[PDB]
Amino acid sequence: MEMEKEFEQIDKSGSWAAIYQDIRHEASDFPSRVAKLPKNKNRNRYRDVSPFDHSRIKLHQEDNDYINASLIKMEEAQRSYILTQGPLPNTVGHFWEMVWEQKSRGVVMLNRVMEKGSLKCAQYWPQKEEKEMIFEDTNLKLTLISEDIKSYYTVRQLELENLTTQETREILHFHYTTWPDFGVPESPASFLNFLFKVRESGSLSPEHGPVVVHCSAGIGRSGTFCLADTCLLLMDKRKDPSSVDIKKVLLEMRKFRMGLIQTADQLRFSYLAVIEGAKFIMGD
Ligand SMILES: COc1ccc(NC(=O)CN)cc1
Repeated sequence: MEMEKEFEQIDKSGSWAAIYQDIRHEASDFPSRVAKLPKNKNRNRYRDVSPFDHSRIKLHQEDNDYINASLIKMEEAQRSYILTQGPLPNTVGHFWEMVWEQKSRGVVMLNRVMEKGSLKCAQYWPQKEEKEMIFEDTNLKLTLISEDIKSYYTVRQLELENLTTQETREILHFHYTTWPDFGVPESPASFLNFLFKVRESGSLSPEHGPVVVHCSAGIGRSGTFCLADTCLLLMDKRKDPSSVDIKKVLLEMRKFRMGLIQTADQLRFSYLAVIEGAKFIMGD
């Protein structure tokens, strides 16, 4: 069923809450035993959001390999993503260790550091060129090289140095700066524009490690980004939007991380973004 007609059918019947609960009911349930170990309690932002054991990212250290991060591997689309929580004060060094070890070229941030007067994530990157950050626990140095500010998003060029070997790499930071907490973007237009910028950078391409994507919990806004990208890519591979079932793609992604898409409104927005984005893929 053309999703654009499935969309109008759900809208006119006001059944978004009903579709969403059906997904919640059919979603995979896998063990998260490492996340729940007592030694890891201060590595988790939210007690109810944990990576599955089978798909969790392992840190390359003997001490404690744990981070709240999952590998989402989309076999037909040939895209991979790492979805992770907003870093905590004690996990900013783990965060940059993961980017280094996984060979990522992009970090995608969909939240502000403050929303609702609570810190949704640590200030984990430098704000001024001349004030670099050193992560003593993981032996990394991070420097701001350049910043480009637009109205609702900013891009940054960062330099990450492995202080152990003195190798350096260029990391691109894509910061979507106007997406409300457990909300939806102002318009499919600004979201998709932002998406088409990450895609142009090379950050999603198979020559690099997987893109790191986060919000506060790494499931809601983060879920919407990878779901829209994969659905549009599938359209591209088969040049046939008719063939894509957004609900089936979401359940496939939920085999690798729990809770992706946190509200019925986030599900409705995901449909809107894919429908409007398709008007580019099919040749306009
Ligand atoms: C901060 O703004 C910039 C972002 C990226 C670059 N370099 C690239 O290679 C992007 N494809 C340069 C400046």
